[PDB]
Amino acid sequence: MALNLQDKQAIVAEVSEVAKGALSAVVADSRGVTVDKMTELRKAGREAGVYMRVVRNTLLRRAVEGTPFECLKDAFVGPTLIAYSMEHPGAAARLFKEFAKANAKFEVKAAAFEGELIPASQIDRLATLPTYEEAIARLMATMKEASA
Amino acid sequence: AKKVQAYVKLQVAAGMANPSPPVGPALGQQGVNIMEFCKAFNAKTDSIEKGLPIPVVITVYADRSFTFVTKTPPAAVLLKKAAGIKSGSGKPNKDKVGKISRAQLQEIAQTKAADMTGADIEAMTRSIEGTARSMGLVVED
Amino acid sequence: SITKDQIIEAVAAMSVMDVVELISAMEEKF
Repeated sequence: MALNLQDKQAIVAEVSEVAKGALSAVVADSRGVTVDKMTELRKAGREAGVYMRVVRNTLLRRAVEGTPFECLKDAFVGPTLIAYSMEHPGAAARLFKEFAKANAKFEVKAAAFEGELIPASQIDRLATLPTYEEAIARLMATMKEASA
Repeated sequence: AKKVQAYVKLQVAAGMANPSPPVGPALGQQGVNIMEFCKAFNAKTDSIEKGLPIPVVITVYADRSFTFVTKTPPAAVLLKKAAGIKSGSGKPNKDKVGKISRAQLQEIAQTKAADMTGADIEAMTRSIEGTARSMGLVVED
Repeated sequence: SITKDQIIEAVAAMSVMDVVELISAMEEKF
C-alpha cells in the first residue's frame, strides 16, 4: 500500500463528492465478480460514465473518514464489507433502482441495502425518481384538468 | 448471458460455411450439428460481409440442435488489411521494424466498439497503442 | 383563472426553474 500522502487523497477526493453530490446507495459484494463491475460501469456509463463511482473502502477508517463530514448516518453502514456509490449530476435517480434489480438477479447480497442519504435515513427501494422530468405527469395534469 | 457453459473459438470464414481440413468436423461433434451452421450462420453472414476472420460461440448443451452466436475480429489483425505489412517482424524484434497510420487506430479501433472497457472512445484508442506497439512500430503522429 | 394565459407560458419555459418547482406542485394538491 501507500503511506498517508495517499490515504489522504482517497479522502480529499472522495469526500468532495459528498460535499458536492446528489444521492447515496448501498451494497455488500461478497462474491463480487468482475462481470459485476464491468456491467455497473456501463450503468455508470448510462448514468453518465465516470460521474459515479463505487470505490470499495468500507474501512470506516476511509469512507467514514469522509462521513463526520456529511452523511453521519453511515457510522452504521460502514461495518463489514461495503460498496459506497455517490452521485454528482443526474436525478436523485435510477442508481437506486438497479442496485435492487441487479442484486435481485442473484448478483450477490445488497447489505439488505442498509440504505443512505438524500433525506438522512435508511432503507426502501424507491422509483420516486426519474419520473423526474415526468413533469409531463404535470403536463397531462393540465389539459385533463382543464377538460375533465 | 449471465452463465457461461461451453465455448471454443476458431476463427471461421463466411463465403462458404463448410470447411473440412481446417475445422469442419472438429467444429461440431459432441452434440453439435454440422448440418445447421450452413442453415443458420449464413443467415447472419451476408447482412455484413464475407471471407475474413470470424471467431464464434454456439449454444449447444446436449440438446441435439442449437442456436449460433456472433463475435468480433482480432485487434492486432486490424493492422494487416487495416494498416500495411501482414507479418509483424522479418528482423526479429531485436530490430524495431513496423510502421503505422495515426489517423487509423481510432476509427479502425472504433470498429471494435462493442468489446471494450474504456468509457472514453479515446480510451479505446489508448489501448490500441500497445496493441500496435506490439513490435515497436512507431506511429507518425 | 385565465386558462390560455396559463398555457402559452405553460408549454414554453426553462429547466432548473421546474427542477426546484414540481417537487412541490404535488403538495398544495394531491
